[PDB]
Amino acid sequence: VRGVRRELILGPVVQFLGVPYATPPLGARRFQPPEAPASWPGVRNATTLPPACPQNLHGALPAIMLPVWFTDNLEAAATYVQNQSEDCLYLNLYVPTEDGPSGKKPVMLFLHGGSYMEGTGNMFDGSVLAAYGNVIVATLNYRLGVLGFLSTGDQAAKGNYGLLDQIQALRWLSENIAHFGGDPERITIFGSGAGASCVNLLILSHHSEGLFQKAIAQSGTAISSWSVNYQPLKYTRLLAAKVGCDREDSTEAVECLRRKSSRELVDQDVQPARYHIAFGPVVDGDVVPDDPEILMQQGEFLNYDMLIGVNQGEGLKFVEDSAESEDGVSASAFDFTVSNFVDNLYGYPEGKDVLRETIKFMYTDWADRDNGEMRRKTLLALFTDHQWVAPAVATAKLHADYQSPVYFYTFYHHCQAEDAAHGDELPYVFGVPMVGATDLFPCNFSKNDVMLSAVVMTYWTNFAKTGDPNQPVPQDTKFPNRFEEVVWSKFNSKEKQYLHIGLKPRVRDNYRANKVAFWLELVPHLH
Amino acid sequence: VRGVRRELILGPVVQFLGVPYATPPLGARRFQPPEAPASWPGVRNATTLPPACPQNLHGALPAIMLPVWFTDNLEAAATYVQNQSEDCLYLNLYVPTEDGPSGKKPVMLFLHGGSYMEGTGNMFDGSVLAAYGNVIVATLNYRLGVLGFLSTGDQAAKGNYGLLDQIQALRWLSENIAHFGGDPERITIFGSGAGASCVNLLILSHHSEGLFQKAIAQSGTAISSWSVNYQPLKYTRLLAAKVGCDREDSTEAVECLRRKSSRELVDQDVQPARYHIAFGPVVDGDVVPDDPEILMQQGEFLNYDMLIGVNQGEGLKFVEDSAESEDGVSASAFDFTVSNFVDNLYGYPEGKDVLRETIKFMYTDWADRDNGEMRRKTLLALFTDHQWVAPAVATAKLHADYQSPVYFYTFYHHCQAEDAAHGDELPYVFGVPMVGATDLFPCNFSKNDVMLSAVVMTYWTNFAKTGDPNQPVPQDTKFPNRFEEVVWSKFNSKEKQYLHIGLKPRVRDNYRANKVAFWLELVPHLH
Amino acid sequence: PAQAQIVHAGQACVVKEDNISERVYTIREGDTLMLQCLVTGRPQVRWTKETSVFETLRIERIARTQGGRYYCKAENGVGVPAIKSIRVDVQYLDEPMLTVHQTVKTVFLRCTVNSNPPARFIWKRGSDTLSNGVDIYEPLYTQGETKVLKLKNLRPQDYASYTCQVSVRNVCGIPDKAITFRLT
Amino acid sequence: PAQAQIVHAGQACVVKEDNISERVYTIREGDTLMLQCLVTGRPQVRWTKETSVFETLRIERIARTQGGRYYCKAENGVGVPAIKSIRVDVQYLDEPMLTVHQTVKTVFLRCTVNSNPPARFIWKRGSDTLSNGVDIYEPLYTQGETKVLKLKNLRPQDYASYTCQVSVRNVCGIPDKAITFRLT
Repeated sequence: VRGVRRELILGPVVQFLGVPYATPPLGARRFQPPEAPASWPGVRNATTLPPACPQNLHGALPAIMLPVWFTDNLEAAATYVQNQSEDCLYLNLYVPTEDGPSGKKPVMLFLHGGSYMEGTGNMFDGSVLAAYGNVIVATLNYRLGVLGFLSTGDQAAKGNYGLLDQIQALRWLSENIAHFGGDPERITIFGSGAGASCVNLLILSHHSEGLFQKAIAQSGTAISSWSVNYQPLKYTRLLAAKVGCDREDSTEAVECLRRKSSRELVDQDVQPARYHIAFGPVVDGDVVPDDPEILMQQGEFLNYDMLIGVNQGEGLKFVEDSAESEDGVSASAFDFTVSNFVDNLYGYPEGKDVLRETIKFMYTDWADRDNGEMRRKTLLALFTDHQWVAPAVATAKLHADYQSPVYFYTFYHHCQAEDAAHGDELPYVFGVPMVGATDLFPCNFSKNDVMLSAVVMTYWTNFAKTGDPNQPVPQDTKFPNRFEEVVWSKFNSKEKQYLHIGLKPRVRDNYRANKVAFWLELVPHLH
Repeated sequence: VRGVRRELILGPVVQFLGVPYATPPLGARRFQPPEAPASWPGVRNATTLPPACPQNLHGALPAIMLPVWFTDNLEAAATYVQNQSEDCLYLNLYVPTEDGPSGKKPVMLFLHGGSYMEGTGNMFDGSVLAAYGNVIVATLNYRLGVLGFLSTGDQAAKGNYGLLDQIQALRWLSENIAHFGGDPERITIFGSGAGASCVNLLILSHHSEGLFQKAIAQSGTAISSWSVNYQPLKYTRLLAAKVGCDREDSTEAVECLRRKSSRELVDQDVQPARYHIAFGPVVDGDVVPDDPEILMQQGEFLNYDMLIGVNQGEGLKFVEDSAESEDGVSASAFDFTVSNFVDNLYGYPEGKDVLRETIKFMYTDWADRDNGEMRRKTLLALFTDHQWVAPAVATAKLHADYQSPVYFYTFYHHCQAEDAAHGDELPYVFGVPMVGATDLFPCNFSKNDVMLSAVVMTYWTNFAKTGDPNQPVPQDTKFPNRFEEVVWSKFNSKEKQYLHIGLKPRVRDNYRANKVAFWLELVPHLH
Repeated sequence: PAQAQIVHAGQACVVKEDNISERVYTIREGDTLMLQCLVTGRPQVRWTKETSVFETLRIERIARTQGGRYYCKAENGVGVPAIKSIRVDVQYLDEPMLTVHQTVKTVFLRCTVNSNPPARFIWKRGSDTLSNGVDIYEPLYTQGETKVLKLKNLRPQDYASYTCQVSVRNVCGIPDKAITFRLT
Repeated sequence: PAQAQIVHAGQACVVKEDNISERVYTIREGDTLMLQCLVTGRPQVRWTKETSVFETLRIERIARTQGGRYYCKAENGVGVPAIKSIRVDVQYLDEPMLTVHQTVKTVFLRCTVNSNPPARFIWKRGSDTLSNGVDIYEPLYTQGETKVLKLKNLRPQDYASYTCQVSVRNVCGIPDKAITFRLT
């Protein structure tokens, strides 16, 4: 098959928009594993954007857990997902002519979105990256929301469909990609928010055997509160209830849902618990053999070259609760929001009272007891720490305790339209400073902001090529270069050596370890 | 009366060695408040050192809580206390001819020792200070050990005798000191270790009404574990038991003890509890109206110009437990010594388990989990924090919440023979760097070490004169001057502004507040 | 000797003390105080916490800010002036105050009151409440001290009206006050 | 379809599983393992955690370090290769180890042991001990995990000899071991 060509300093690139990786889940192929692609009779029109999977933007919207650009520029994010259909199992590719400023080039597949219910790979134009990196960038669509992960916990509706869509799409590359100047033995998955979570889940599976070698979890992982749903029935019941499908039997209630139109099914509204998710991956016993954390602990996976990191103040949204106030963030509201923190997370709650006040303590800066800002600040941190930072470390810790080589980072950069927040790392990874402000990235891209985009891409790309970011292409940005005299040491369990991304780059040791430990070592051992 | 004259750079000085302030507690004046001085019939031979009060050095020795010089140079500390007698209620004075390198000069009275059971004012030759400061320095002896504070908690043996000896000695100055070129309205008590504790206890009393205005608590205070004994009977019983005096009645058992010889009584050996004391001041309901902490909270005192401070790593001794080991301080011995920390202090111990592991947590540096040194270090801190640092702050906090003006410090300097430890501030306060190494201060006194002595004395003395240390004599040491550019801001409850003593002097805010709070705010509220 | 020994007057309530004399002199806010300090010698009596030379101390309409420790320093200089001292634990219970807050469905009710002694907080809904899926607690920043009633998830019928019954255990003749708030 | 489905052999002990096939394959250290992986199609069986092309996996004298998750990837390429996978929870209980320490009068007895599953610690003195003025606990640095018996103050007759009975609840035929230490 063949498609179309584009260009902007750099070496030009070919796109492949609307290539399928499996027969679309339409009839009673819905809530069924994807079977492989229906056979292509003619030169397929691989020329324009494939439509999006079933999602609703207009209400049911996990604010806190979504990237910033998403929920700052919804009107702009809407434009991509407007052409919806159930037939959405199509990936895209971006492959270049020449090396940017035919031996088999590596493959960087993008998992995406932010919640399990929101996004498409189309939003991410991974074209610049391909050109500048000289590798094959793949952006897909997996099944979302209900269609992705509805489950009974029975043979009737096993769930984890969305992953299996990612797995198949990956299997497409493995078998095919070779015929785009691609390499089947240096395939590299990379994610953000939920994608990250997904990245980490595929790793632990068996079903991703000969499909990839390298993995990049940009801000997020599989052991967090909202990466994995450990109560599938309860929420499917509430869904089945709002469409009159909740029968006492399992198998019959599943076969009911088939017949309700896809349009009607997803845009339904079920809220989950606080800091949880209702529709998402589950411990099935096939693509997720056991509880992710337990799998990670016992070493029930194989050695994928990992690259995890995390941003300064991820869940900025968490403190968008009383952001516009600026007497600060209220004294006694601090207590409150923490009380709900402990309850919907650890709230078992026989000995909770301690847990609340002792976790309050660690984050209240006792220098200035009275300043609201230097609670707000800290509350951001609190949430940040628990819902990304710590988990991420502990995953690394395990994956390097079993000797997968693995490198760690921290990201420290906004670019202002309106604290480095969750998501803000993306445009730099996808090179969007090099093209100019797109609709969902409005920023004054500084001379510096570019340098940063180059350096991240150079690192990230190299990593796909070798499993060593700082090797292959060495650090340069003279086309000073502030990343020249710095080597990204390998992470390990002992000296938790990581790379500080930013204008001031360097290696440091034990990110935030003090707080890390509080959450990893003391707190769960209270009860 | 009249006495003797001395000189060594500086302006010469007269000493008054062996002046009594009360009739000595001998017969049934033992365990009785001091009555005033027996009337002096001739020109009293105020010429040589008055003997020491009943103490035993050779066994019963609260190591941890004593100054370093004391327990490093016992052979040298022995020499002063060898001439013992029960008749020991004699003070000394040191008054100068001329101002060192005719208005009524102020009075600095020294309380002393280290435990309630060990020391004499004789050990402290407060002669340099007097000359360089141009004020009257008084060093006394109060009743020690059993003789100082034995109690039943009855009218039979009220206790707090040692304090009443200090109170009377103070009352001597009030009435008399005027006739040495002294000033009765600028009298200034100052202490160290226990003396400190005593300083703070007199403050809270009524019996120190028109006697002094200014108070200096060098490293220690009244609310600590070992400043105040809240179980007087139990230990007096054990004493009465080892001399066959423990009768079921109170009054008869007291009148027994009278007849046993003083020599025999003190050198008896009773160990108290861990981090407690058996013989010390008690809540009588006269000179200690109520529990010191409760008194301090409710504002049941009057506004004395305070000057409290504290040294970097006070209870170094605490980690002299397995000091000579240097694989560090043992991993699991850290647990152990903490377990005994929580038990003999907070060990109530219905929900102790938490308290142990959560206080372990705050002090284990998670940067290097495995290094023994960076536990040892911390264990020193732990103990340091709890048994001086925090208490000291909270006392200040209260005394400035009720608007006594008050200034705070931290001391940061050894001078090595064999971390600034408890006591090491003294020789600098008493000017011993200016004379050269005495027997109980062996150090290579550096050019710098002198500068420091000058500056502390200049501060301390000024403070007696005004109730403002940095005012009267301004900071100079050119006979550059590193303390020139620096003003000792007043302490308050809000921005806990304090003076960092040392080679690098300055003002900082909220000493160690993070840990301060843990001990002051969270921990007692666990149970 | 030159002695002194205190006895109460004015308006005490349910008296308790120790081995020497009255440790405590409890009094209500709005009442009158009278503390008579005896002598043997004759001496000159001295109340203080500029030394008032009244034998008997007296304050009309005693306020919270007048409470504290006062001593009696009677003296003719026959030995040491005797000094007996006493606690003035002024007592009260204000109008208690009640704020709130809301989200998915959790509702908090914060209840402060300034009191002396420290008040005891009781929560109602027709009859009094304590632990099913419903929590009460004290915090660290006890500006009252305060008490908080949290409703975890609004179940159909915990939508009724609540009361924050504060009490000082009726001590020194002081009534229990309370406060109500409704819910929808 | 090209299928697979695992059944145990070798030396299992007290069997339990879930909706798909055997979740757990418990085995003792020193025994022999045998896991037979069935087929429908024929396909070619594949054990892995170099891909071993044995139908039946087998390990003589199984060690602690050989435990983990193994899968069976049987395939003739008739649709997706079926992949059924299984837990190898190797079990043991070592010789337990016992140190001590002393001061005024507190005595600690520290008791470690490496086990799988996590062992249960019991403390004796002729008959078994649990909370008067005597404490037991687990710590943070659980390198075993470990258990500690603290004697608060040596009273005349808690000077006898103690035992640290460790147990794995007798699971998979594994005896309880223990350890003794004396006192004077």
